Parts: sequence; C-alpha cells; structure tokens
Amino acid sequence: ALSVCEDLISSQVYAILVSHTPTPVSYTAGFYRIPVLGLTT
Amino acid sequence: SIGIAVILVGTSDEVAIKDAHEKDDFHHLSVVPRVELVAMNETDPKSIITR
Amino acid sequence: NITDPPRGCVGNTNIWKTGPLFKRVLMSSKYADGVTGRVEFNEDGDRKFA
Ligand SMILES: *[C@@H]1O[C@H](CO)[C@@H](O)[C@H](O)[C@H]1NC(C)=O
Ligand SMILES: *[C@@H]1O[C@H](CO)[C@@H](O)[C@H](O)[C@H]1NC(C)=O
Repeated sequence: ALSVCEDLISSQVYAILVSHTPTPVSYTAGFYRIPVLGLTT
Repeated sequence: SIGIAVILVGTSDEVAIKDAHEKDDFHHLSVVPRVELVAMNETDPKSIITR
Repeated sequence: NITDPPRGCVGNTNIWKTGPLFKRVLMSSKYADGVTGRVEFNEDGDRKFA
C-alpha cells in the first residue's frame, strides 16, 4: 500500500493490475473505492 | 518495560492521559509498562501505517 | 458529470464520487474480441461462460 500511494495513487490512477493474500491492494483501492483488476487470484 | 503506544487525534487533553498514565502504578503487575505518547492528524491509512 | 480521483493520499478523505458508476460500466462491459476470446462477468463481475 505504501508504494500504492507514493508510487501509484500519487499518479492519479484509474486502475491497477495484480497477480501472485494480495488483498491489501484491494484494501487500498477500496478506501479509495477505485476499481482495479488483476489476473491470477 | 513492556511498550504501549497511545495515540490520539484532534482536540484532546494530552496531560490528562498523562495524568491517569502516571496515576496507576501497581506492583500487581509482574512487569513494568513502558508508557508512550503519540498524536496524529490525518486519517490516511498509508501515513498511519508509516507512523 | 465527471471528476478525477485524488492525487496525494494524505489529507484526502473523500472517495471519488463516480467510482461505483465506473464499476457498473465494468459490469455491463462485454468485449466481443479478446486475445482469449469473449469475456463475461457474473453478479459479482466474474468471468462467466469461460
Ligand atoms: C497537525 O495539524 C496542525 C494544525 O492542523 C499542524 O500545526 C501540525 O504540524 C500537524 N501535525 C504534523 C505532524 O504535521
Ligand atoms: C451529475 O450527473 C447527472 C447524470 O448525468 C446529471 O444530472 C448532471 O450532470 C449532474 N447532476 C446534476 C443534478 O446536475
């Protein structure tokens, strides 16, 4: 999540992609309610 | 000296938490607490994790 | 009636008003030609008739 804010969210991001619990990503997206689609889960 | 990190946000009396913090000292404890005082503004999860 | 999500995490408590709508669009989304072929979603928006 740290790199999600600093690296990711700071970029004004519409969506993200994930693979591999990866769940923390969704925790972040959710506090931001931002749809995100990964692959492998 | 078991650590405990107390955290508050917004308008609150810190010296009161200090008051009751020192007020309770009991040999009933088999270990001494290590009291810590912390405060923060923002609710952003990331920075919360950071501190 | 479109906006943009926040840049910095710090100090921003407001969710982006349109996010759910964007989601629903993702729900209604039907791609006829993919690399893997057609793609579908369920009530939870999950690949169906795969
Ligand atoms: C918290 O906010 C106050 C004013 O709103 C500010 O003076 C203080 O520096 C902030 N705390 C930190 C750690 O920046
Ligand atoms: C927000 O979007 C709706 C839907 O198109 C539209 O009524 C208008 O752009 C905005 N709402 C209002 C009440 O102006």
